[PDB]
Amino acid sequence: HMQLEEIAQQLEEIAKQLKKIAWQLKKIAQGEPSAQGQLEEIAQQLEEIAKQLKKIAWQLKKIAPDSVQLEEIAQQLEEIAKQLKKIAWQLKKIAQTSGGQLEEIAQQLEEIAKQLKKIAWQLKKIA
Repeated sequence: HMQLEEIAQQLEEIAKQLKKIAWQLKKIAQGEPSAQGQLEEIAQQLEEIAKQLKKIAWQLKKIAPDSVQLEEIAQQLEEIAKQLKKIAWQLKKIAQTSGGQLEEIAQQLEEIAKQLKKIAWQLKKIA
């Protein structure tokens, strides 16, 4: 039950990161008339994702188990990583006035997607 505790802790940290990024995106949207709506939607999406990650972390904390549950979990993380990649790409397109910050945020999101995919894989290896 060691890395599962560790995995859940990493997931809690990532949820916090996603909340901070959602706030950042709202602030950017205040100063971008041409994409504000889109950015606000994305921030909402991110806040919802943070909630799901918190839920998942909770579940991991309890199971730390059954190869069944863990399998179902690492599946969800792969889907969330895909969603984050899509968000990173839309932020990339939006970036193309103050869009350097948007590029950096998308980069953070793609790295978070990578960390999530790796966590899914370490889960499946645990399973």
